[PDB]
Amino acid sequence: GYWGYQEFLDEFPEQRNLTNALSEAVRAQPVPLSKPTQRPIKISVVYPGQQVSDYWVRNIASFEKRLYKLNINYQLNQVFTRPNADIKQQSLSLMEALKSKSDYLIFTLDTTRHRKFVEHVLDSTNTKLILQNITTPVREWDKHQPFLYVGFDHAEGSRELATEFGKFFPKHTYYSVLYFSEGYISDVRGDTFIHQVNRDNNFELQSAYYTKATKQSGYDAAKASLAKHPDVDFIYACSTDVALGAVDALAELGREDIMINGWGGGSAELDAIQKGDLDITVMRMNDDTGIAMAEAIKWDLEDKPVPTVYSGDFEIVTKADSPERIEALKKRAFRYSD
Ligand SMILES: C[C@]12OC[C@H](O)[C@@]1(O)O[B-](O)(O)O2
Ligand SMILES: [Ca+2]
Repeated sequence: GYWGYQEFLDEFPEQRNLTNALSEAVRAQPVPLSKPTQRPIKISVVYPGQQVSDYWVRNIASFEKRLYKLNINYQLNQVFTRPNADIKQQSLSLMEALKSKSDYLIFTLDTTRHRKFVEHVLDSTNTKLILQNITTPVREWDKHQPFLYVGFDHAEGSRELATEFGKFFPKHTYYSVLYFSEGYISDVRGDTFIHQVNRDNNFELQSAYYTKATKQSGYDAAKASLAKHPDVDFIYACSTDVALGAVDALAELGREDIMINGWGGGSAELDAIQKGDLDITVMRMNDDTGIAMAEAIKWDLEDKPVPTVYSGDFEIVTKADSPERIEALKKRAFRYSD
């Protein structure tokens, strides 16, 4: 149903050129809008940003700062909901975004819920769509893909974590998984990890629980999983809030021996890493996606071609890392968001 990130870029060489060009623009110093818009642009954001994870909040912060440094006049309406919830608000806010004739509508997709909405925008409106936290183009939309898919590739991050656990434990190691809520994130972060680990190290999956994408749910799921399968050496978590909940569970059960990962490397995760509560995590160079979105909008306003997809990079972080390594990474990742 989805194109792999590299698979997409290899299939369409011109897309790889565009993506590489955006990547270079993101790292290079700000080159302000060459053509001033006579109307400030209207931007609407609908993000499942109400979480312990600071990804969404930092994304808007870095995004707005880059828009500022690029001299782009804009009006931004923001709506933050909780993941796996607030279905009504999400629906009402998305419709309101189109009603207000926004120039750019930014949101995410984890379920099939808003696909028809996307199709409507693409076929009958002038509103451009930016889909955050997804870097795998939807095949059914090959004839007309959204303006931009942006994020930190889930498959890559999960492969990096899988490689690490593969080196930390011997063949046939017992483990359990804590998924996100049912959907895309669980599929691309969870099943990717399970597949590689089982295929390359013959690890033995003991259980895999779907969650409600919250810390409380991660805690509840970890306890349930360990009650039925205490003989595991590690637990792979598919998201920040869930992993932090699992941490609390391990502490309560006195099972600090069990390794647990974070997924994303935001401030709460890094604090847990330095505390030793989280053993490892794949840290994304966070602000790069917010910056990429501002650059993409800039190119659009300059009538330049914009890549269909853009994925930022990751850095593996462990509790054994020195404070200098952590500080150096924060300097890179939160250069704009602070
Ligand atoms: C961005 C994000 O994807 C799922 C969820 O929304 C999240 O915030 O949790 B995460 O930090 O693990 O990454
Ligand atoms: Ca269509």
